[PDB]
Amino acid sequence: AQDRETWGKKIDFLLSVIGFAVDLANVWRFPYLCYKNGGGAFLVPYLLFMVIAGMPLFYMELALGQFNREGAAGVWKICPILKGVGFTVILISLYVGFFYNVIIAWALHYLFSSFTTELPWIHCNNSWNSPNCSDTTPAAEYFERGVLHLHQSHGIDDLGPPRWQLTACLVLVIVLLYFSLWKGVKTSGKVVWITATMPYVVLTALLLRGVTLPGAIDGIRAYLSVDFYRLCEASVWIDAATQVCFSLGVGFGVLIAFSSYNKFTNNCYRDAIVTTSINSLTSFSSGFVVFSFLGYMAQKHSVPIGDVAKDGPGLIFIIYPEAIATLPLSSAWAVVFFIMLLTLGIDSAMGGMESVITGLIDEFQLLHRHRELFTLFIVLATFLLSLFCVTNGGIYVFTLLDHFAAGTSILFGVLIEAIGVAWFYGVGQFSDDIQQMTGQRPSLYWRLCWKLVSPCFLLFVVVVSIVTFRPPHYGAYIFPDWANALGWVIATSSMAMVPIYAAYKFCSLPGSFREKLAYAIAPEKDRELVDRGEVRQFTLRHWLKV
Ligand SMILES: CC(C)CCC[C@@H](C)[C@H]1CC[C@H]2[C@@H]3CC=C4C[C@@H](OC(=O)CCC(=O)O)CC[C@]4(C)[C@H]3CC[C@]12C
Ligand SMILES: CC(C)CCC[C@@H](C)[C@H]1CC[C@H]2[C@@H]3CC=C4C[C@@H](O)CC[C@]4(C)[C@H]3CC[C@]12C
Ligand SMILES: CC(C)CCC[C@@H](C)[C@H]1CC[C@H]2[C@@H]3CC=C4C[C@@H](O)CC[C@]4(C)[C@H]3CC[C@]12C
Ligand SMILES: CC(C)CCC[C@@H](C)[C@H]1CC[C@H]2[C@@H]3CC=C4C[C@@H](O)CC[C@]4(C)[C@H]3CC[C@]12C
Ligand SMILES: COC(=O)[C@H]1[C@@H](OC(=O)c2ccccc2)C[C@@H]2CC[C@H]1N2C
Ligand SMILES: [Cl-]
Ligand code: NA
Repeated sequence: AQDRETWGKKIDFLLSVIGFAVDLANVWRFPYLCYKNGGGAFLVPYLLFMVIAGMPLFYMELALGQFNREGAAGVWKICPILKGVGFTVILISLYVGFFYNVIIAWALHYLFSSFTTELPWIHCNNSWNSPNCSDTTPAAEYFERGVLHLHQSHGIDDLGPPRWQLTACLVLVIVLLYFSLWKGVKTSGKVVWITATMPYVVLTALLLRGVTLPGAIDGIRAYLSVDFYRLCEASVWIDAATQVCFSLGVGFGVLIAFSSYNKFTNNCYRDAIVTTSINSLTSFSSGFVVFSFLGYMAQKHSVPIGDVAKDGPGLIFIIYPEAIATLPLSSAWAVVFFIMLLTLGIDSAMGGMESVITGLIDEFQLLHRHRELFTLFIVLATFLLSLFCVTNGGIYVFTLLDHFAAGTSILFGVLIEAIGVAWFYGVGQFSDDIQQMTGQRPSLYWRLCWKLVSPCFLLFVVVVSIVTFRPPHYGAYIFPDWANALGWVIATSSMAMVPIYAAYKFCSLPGSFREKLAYAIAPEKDRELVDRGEVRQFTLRHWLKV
């Protein structure tokens, strides 16, 4: 049995986790959400849900991965019946790889288009521009008709052939991903030294550029404006809970995979605290750049900052490029901005594909000795299934996947994972494992958060996400009913692995229905006890313990 590889340095693991957590959305979505829900007031619920349910779940995932020394699927030897959860998260990661890499392809396309003295999104005396342009705006028109070519597609049912420019950019992104992941963590941990730190350098450059622009200080003030009376709204609290759930990186199996390569005696508690703090602070600080630029644009157009900020995939390819085109040395700033976008997306894509590859390789030993070939297969499958999003109507497929690929699926996966780790396995045994690893047993606060607060919070978020579901849309396009049905099928194909694997495991285990249950819910480490008839999970005391 080949010894499992470990991170060459700890800075490798920390930067991998930070690069995965810090992505395009986290840098450009969170501050906009904060502004839209009371600005600084939105930090009250967010932090709260970070203290009681976010940090505990991050810590749980890291500790579980580190102790069990396996990926998302192999980690579930603590409760075999729930092992499908692993596959669920893996599937989600795989699904997110079929559309997320197209964002990096768009960023690469804009980067190659930025090496010119005349940026192609400053005016609309171009072949791709409709007569209606009047400074839809030139930047939005360029994005939609010169890069995506949406005007040539009538909807998700009229995708058309893949675009060769976008296909070439996707090929470049895919090659980068493969050569970043083919050798394991020994190369990924060194690639994150560049892809996880360049975004901060470019963000500092853009922050120093923006604050000096006219009208940027007004945008910053609007960002930091505190409206506590907005906290009486349930929408603010629901948005905070949803943002905490979807901004941490839990539910994809990536934290488990990353921590599975950590030394057993590593301190996952400090790692969780540090990484969560860095991710949250990065998301908060990116708001200063976002809203300096938004306030500058608002002053230029003489409109409220709320009107400038659009919502959608092209929020980073329409508004910020438009602001950059108006700066001195606009070409250099555009190149820097799109390099930052590439480095923000590439590390997250690497983290997701690492989750997929680690989980599947750990599950099946046939792929253990061949990681290069399996990485090539996974990457080529991602590329081939990513070709639907680079078609003429590729924004519609991208929107469908972005809405349904990791929505309620992530929340359900994290909920079932928390239940399995805190109830089926027990917070007592999890705490004993953490004490064995780090030497310090989790305090009562962590145990209570894992056992009671986190499951209730995740169940509430799942329920509100299902109840307040709104079908996806792009611009004036209304997705057809069959498109919504296909999206729900995609969302449920991840989550159905839990019941499917539960049924398969229950039927596979030999014995009566009391032997099957005992061997399915009891940890594999307790096998001897289960043989004598000493199942902890069969005692009410186990379930009521904290
Ligand atoms: C969005 C902007 C304002 C950035 C601020 C966010 C982070 C800096 C916050 C979000 C969640 C917070 C954490 C939530 C929970 C805890 C556990 C807490 O520990 C305890 O409650 C005691 C238990 C024990 O010591 O065993 C120590 C602070 C810490 C790490 C918090 C540190 C600060 C964090 C990372
Ligand atoms: C395992 C699977 C479900 C994960 C997601 C893969 C993606 C890339 C797949 C799954 C279902 C696919 C869609 C199935 C139906 C159609 C209608 C057809 O007229 C054009 C292609 C289009 C719009 C496909 C686009 C790509 C698609 C969204
Ligand atoms: C011009 C400046 C801002 C660019 C540099 C910013 C980058 C390199 C900085 C910003 C935040 C930093 C991280 C913050 C704290 C830690 C925890 C420590 O235990 C290991 C290093 C690590 C993980 C840092 C690595 C470098 C880092 C990612
Ligand atoms: C539409 C595409 C992208 C979906 C890919 C799904 C993944 C999870 C599938 C595709 C091929 C599969 C492998 C095919 C061959 C074997 C050998 C056999 O002993 C079962 C396990 C194993 C190793 C499978 C594991 C799961 C696997 C890697
Ligand atoms: C698309 O989903 C994401 O963007 C997630 C994540 O991305 C992926 O999980 C992923 C998976 C496969 C391919 C590409 C990206 C990065 C950060 C952390 C959680 C969230 N994001 C804030
Ligand atoms: Cl966040
Ligand atoms: Na990232």
